[PDB]
Amino acid sequence: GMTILSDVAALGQQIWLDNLSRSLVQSGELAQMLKQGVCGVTSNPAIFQKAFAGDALYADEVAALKRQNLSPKQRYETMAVADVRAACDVCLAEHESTGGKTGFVSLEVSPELAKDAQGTVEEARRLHAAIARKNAMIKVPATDAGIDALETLVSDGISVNLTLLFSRAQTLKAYAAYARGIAKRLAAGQSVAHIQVVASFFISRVDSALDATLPDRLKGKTAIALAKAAYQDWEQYFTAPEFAALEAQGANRVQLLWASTGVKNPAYPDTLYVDSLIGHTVNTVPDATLKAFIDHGTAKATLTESADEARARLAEIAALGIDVETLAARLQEDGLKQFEEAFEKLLAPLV
Repeated sequence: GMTILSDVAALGQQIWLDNLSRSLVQSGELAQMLKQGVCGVTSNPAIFQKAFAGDALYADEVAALKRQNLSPKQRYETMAVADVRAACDVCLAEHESTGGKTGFVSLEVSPELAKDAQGTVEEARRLHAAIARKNAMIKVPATDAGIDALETLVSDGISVNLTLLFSRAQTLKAYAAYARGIAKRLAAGQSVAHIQVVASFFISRVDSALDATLPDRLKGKTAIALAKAAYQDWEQYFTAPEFAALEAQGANRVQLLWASTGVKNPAYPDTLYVDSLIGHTVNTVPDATLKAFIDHGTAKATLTESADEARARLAEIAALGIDVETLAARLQEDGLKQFEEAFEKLLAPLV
């Protein structure tokens, strides 16, 4: 039942909605979710492509924007920034209630910038200013250029959702970049207590890539094992003396955020990823997964259970010749291609 969302919050995990649309906000639905256990919102170019194609409330906005001398990208951005502003306004009471720890809405930069650190910084600063809300996160792919950009954006005081993580090594690089940006602010006498960063680590796409060729005892296990090991890495990094010296001065830890948590194989229960990954974390879920979890999910502190088994599974994955770092790079590049495809699909009707 609905109170499962509050049970998960008491275990220290925020549940966010991995969807956004003009009608979700205008209907009052988002505001009602925010009073009842949903604590934030994520978007991406695929989410916007589907919303723009299906939500009747965009039609008048598109017609208005087609009367102006605007590029397709600026028409899209005007639409998306408006949705994000409106959602931020709905989420603001929640965000302020926790001292700025919850109640975020994320907007992703253009996929074409993913390997361009400077261009990413420029666009992220611009979108942060355009939204003009303290509870907006700019969503940046965790390429090497994205991690360069993360350090700069943190040093500029901007909250960031670093996305398309599939690698424990790349996640640790992101933490180090974050810490460098925080240290820069502290050395400049600037505030850090408002800066929030999440590391969005993708789940289902790992199992989708591997399961058809894995031995039986590993099918449907790899993504969860990677996430469990990533969380162990997180505990170790953020409790170490180096980060503790920053946290003592007001820095916030990065938090892991489980994304791609809709189940994609009907051989697995639809609540598998949400149920299995609860532990200072976030899980962003599509509508149908939120539905399923409310109906028949389980709230238990599962993320840290049986870490020994997670390690043994990852050792067997390596024994089989699956290099999870090679896999992560491929999945990140595939995800960027796919987001670019979705973005080009959404731009075409805006010409």
